[PDB]
Amino acid sequence: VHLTPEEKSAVTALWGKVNVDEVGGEALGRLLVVYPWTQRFFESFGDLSTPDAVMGNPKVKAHGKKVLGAFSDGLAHLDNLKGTFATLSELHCDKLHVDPENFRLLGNVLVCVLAHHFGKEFTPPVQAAYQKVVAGVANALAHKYH
Amino acid sequence: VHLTPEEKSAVTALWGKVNVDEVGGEALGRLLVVYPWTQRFFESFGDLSTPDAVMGNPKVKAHGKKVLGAFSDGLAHLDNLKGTFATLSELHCDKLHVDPENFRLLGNVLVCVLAHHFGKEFTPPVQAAYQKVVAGVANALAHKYH
Amino acid sequence: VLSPADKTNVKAAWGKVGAHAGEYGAEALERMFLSFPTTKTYFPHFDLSHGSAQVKGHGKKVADALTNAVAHVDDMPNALSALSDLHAHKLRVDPVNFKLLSHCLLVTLAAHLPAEFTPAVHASLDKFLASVSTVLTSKYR
Amino acid sequence: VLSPADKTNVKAAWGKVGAHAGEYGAEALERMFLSFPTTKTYFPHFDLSHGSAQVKGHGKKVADALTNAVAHVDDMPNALSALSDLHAHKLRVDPVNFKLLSHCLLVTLAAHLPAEFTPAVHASLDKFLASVSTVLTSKYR
Ligand code: HEM
Ligand code: HEM
Ligand code: HEM
Ligand code: HEM
Repeated sequence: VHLTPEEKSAVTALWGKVNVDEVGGEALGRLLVVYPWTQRFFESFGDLSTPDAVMGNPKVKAHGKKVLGAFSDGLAHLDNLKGTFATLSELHCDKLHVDPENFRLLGNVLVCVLAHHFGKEFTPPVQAAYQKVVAGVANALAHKYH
Repeated sequence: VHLTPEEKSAVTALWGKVNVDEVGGEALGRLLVVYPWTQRFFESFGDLSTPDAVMGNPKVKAHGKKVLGAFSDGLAHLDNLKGTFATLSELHCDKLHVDPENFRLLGNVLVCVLAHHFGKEFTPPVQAAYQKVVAGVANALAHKYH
Repeated sequence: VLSPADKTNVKAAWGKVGAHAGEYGAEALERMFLSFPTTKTYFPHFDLSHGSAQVKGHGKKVADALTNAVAHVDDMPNALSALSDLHAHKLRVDPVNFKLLSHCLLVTLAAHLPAEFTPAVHASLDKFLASVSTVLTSKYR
Repeated sequence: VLSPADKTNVKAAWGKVGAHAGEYGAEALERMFLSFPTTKTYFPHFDLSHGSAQVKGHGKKVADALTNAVAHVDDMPNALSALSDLHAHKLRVDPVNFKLLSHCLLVTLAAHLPAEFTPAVHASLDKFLASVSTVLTSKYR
C-alpha cells in the first residue's frame, strides 16, 4: 500500500484512539444492515431481521470483535499485508467460501464508521490515506483465492 | 502480469495471426458504439451518426491502428507492462485527460472482437490468459495518474 | 431502456441460439469460472471440472431463464419474479458477479455467431443482459 | 425501491443538513478528488485547490440538485430530466464515477451528523444516492 510518510503517521495516530471491540461490532453490524445479502453466511445467528436486531445481536457483536482484532493486526504491518493476511485468505477461500467483494464493501463501511465516530478529525487527507489502507487490506485478503 | 509459462504461449501464438490495423480499427469502433459516451474525446472525427458510419470513418480506423500498435508493442514485455506503458500513462493523464475506466472497457471490447474474429479457437483457457493481459495493460495505463 | 431495435436485435440473436442454449450456458459458466475464480465461491460443493455434469445442468437452467426473459422482453420484472425473490432471499449472490457472467455470455455468443454479432447487435445484447441483471437484484434491499 | 422508511429517513437527514448543503457538496468533491484522483480528469481546466471558488460554485450546484431530488423522491426521473440529458449528451462522465461521489457524500454527512447518522439512516442514504445516480445515467445509451 503506497502510503506517503505523511499518510502513515496519520493512520497510526487515528488508530491509537480505536476501541477495536466496539468498532468491530459496529462495522460488521452496519455491513449486515446496509448490504443485507451479506447475512447469507450467518444463518445460525438468530435475529437479523431489523437494524436494531442486527445491531444488538450478541453474535454479531462477538463476530465483529474477532474480525476487527485481526484487521488491527494488519495496521501494524503495512509493508507486509499479503503475508500477515495469508492464513486468513486461505481460510475465507477454502473453508468459508466468501466472495472478496465482501472485504471491499466492509472496508468502505469501515471508512463511514470512522468518519461518524470521529467527526471533523476525519479530514479529506486522512480519508484518502484510510482509503489506501482499506483497499490494501482487501487486496491482501483476496490474494490466495484460486 | 501473473501469466504462467503456458498463458504466455497461448497469447503469443494467437497474436501472431492478428492484423493489427484491422483489429485495432474494429475494436475502437466497437468501443464507440457499445458505450457511446466514449465518443466525448473524438468530436473532430467527423460522422459518428450510426454504427455503420462510426465503423467506416477513416479517422476512426486511423486512431484504432495507432492505439492497437502501442498495445501490440506491449505484448513483447509481458513481465513488465507497467514500465512499458509509463510514458503513455503520463501522456493520457497530463495532456489528454482520459479516465482510465476507458482502458478497461476497451480491453473488454477487444476480448469480444478476438472471440468474434477467431471463433472456437478463442477457448475458455485462452480467454482467461487474455483477461489477465487486458486487465494488466489497463492497470499499467492507469498507473501514473495523480 | 431497451428500445424497439434492441428488442428486435435480441430476439433475432437469441432465436439463432435455439436448442444450443443449454450448451452455450455451460460454456459461459466455464468461461466465468476460469477467467474470474472468485465466482466459484458460490458453487462450493459443485464438481467444477471441464465437462462436469453439474455445470451442464446449471447452464441449461440459466439459458432457460434467459429464454423466458427474451419471450417477455416487454415485462421482465413479472417474468423473472420467482427468480428475483430466490436470488434476493436465499442465494444472495453479490451484484458485481452478474457483470462477469454477462460478459462471458457475450464472448460465448461472439464465438458462435460470426454473421449475427455485428456492432449494433453486440450493443443491444450488452444492454439486455444488464437489464436482466438489474431485475434479478432488484429486491436485494 | 425506496421504502416508506427510506423516504422518511432521507428527508430527516437532509433537513438536518439544511443550510450547510452547498458546503457539504463542496467538501464531498474535495474528498472525491484527493481519494480517487482519476475523477479529476473531468475537471481539467479547473482550479482544484482547497477553498477554490470553482469547487465552491460546483458544490452548491450539486447540492441544489439533491435537495430537488429529496423534494421529489417519488418522482425522480422527471425531477432530474434536464441533468440526465446534460450528463448523457455533453459531459458523458463514465458511470463508475457516480459510486465514488456517492460514497464521498455518505462520509461527508457521517462526519457532520453524530446523532442522525444511525445504521437504519446510513442504509437509506446509500439506497437513495444509488437511485439518483441510476436516473442521471439513464439516457447514456
Ligand atoms: C477485514 C476483513 C476480515 C477479516 C480480517 C476477517 C477475519 C476473520 C477471522 C479471524 C475469522 C475466524 C475463523 C476461524 O478460526 O474459524 C473469520 C471467520 C469468518 N469470517 Fe471473516 N474477516 C473479514 C471479513 C469478512 C466478511 C466481510 C465476511 C462476510 C460477510 C466474513 C465472514 C466470515 C465468516 C462466515 C466466518 C466464520 C464464522 C463462524 O465461525 O461462525 N469475514 N473472519
Ligand atoms: C488501452 C489501450 C490504449 C493505448 C495503448 C493507447 C495509445 C495511444 C497512443 C500511442 C497515442 C498517440 C500518442 C502520441 O504520440 O501523441 C494515443 C493518443 C490518444 N489516445 Fe490513447 N490508447 C489507448 C486507449 C485509449 C482510449 C480507450 C481512449 C479514449 C476512449 C484514448 C484516447 C486517446 C486520444 C484522445 C488520443 C489523442 C488523439 C489525437 O491527437 O487525435 N486512448 N493513445
Ligand atoms: C443472467 C444472470 C443469471 C441468471 C439468468 C440466473 C439464473 C438462475 C436459475 C434459473 C437458477 C435456478 C433456481 C432453482 O433451482 O429453482 C439459479 C440458481 C443459482 N444461481 Fe443464479 N442466475 C444468474 C446469475 C447468477 C450469478 C452471477 C451467480 C454467481 C456467480 C449465480 C449463482 C447461482 C447459484 C449458486 C444458484 C444455485 C445453484 C445450485 O447450487 O444448484 N447466479 N440462477
Ligand atoms: C450525485 C451525482 C451528481 C449530481 C447530482 C450532479 C449534478 C451536476 C450539476 C447540478 C451540474 C451543473 C450543471 C450547470 O452547469 O448548470 C453538473 C455538471 C458537471 N458534472 Fe455532474 N453531477 C453528479 C455526478 C457527477 C460525476 C460523478 C462527475 C464526474 C466525476 C460529474 C461531472 C460533472 C462535470 C464535469 C460537470 C461540468 C462542470 C462545470 O463546468 O461547472 N458529475 N453535475
